[PDB]
Amino acid sequence: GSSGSSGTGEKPYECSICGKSFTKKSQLHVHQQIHTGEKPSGPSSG
Ligand SMILES: [Zn+2]
Repeated sequence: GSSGSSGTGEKPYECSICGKSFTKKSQLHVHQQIHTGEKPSGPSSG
């Protein structure tokens, strides 16, 4: 978070991966795609 305009009511749809926000659910759905690369898992499970 940040110290400034806290406690306002950011868009109803806010990404958790990056932290972006979207006023249209759909937008978020498609956006999430952008996060189809970086993975928390290092080694490829067998
Ligand atoms: Zn995101």
